[PDB]
Amino acid sequence: KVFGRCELAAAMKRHGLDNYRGYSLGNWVCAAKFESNFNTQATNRNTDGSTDYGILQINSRWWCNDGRTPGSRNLCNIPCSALLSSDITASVNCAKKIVSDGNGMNAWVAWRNRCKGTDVQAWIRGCRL
Ligand SMILES: [Cl-]
Ligand SMILES: [Cl-]
Ligand SMILES: [Cl-]
Ligand SMILES: [Cl-]
Ligand SMILES: [Cl-]
Ligand SMILES: [Cl-]
Ligand SMILES: [Cl-]
Ligand SMILES: [Cl-]
Ligand code: NA
Repeated sequence: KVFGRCELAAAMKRHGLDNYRGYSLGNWVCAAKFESNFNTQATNRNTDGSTDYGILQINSRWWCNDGRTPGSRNLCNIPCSALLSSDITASVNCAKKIVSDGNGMNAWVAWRNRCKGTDVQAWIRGCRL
């Protein structure tokens, strides 16, 4: 499913991301826009053989099992295909573990390069929340 900007903001708020570990809702919507263009079915293969999955591009090296990333972990305890669903529950639950791991939202390269330090409130302007 490809979300609209306010539709995804509302779904993230409902699942408890707004100010989760000090990151306001606009940070999460900005990261989803640049990682996947709001498409739950996005995949991308990395040079090391791992793959990134879903609206927040979560990586199979550490976080989920895809049966093809030898010697990797599965810290979220889920098959990576669960991250491609139109229901964002599995993606959101796994992102809360990643953001808690010590490096905050710097775990997402597009957030560090395109959202960090910008006016992120803009991503939720006009939405009914
Ligand atoms: Cl947009
Ligand atoms: Cl915000
Ligand atoms: Cl594997
Ligand atoms: Cl393959
Ligand atoms: Cl594991
Ligand atoms: Cl599996
Ligand atoms: Cl949802
Ligand atoms: Cl932090
Ligand atoms: Na894995």
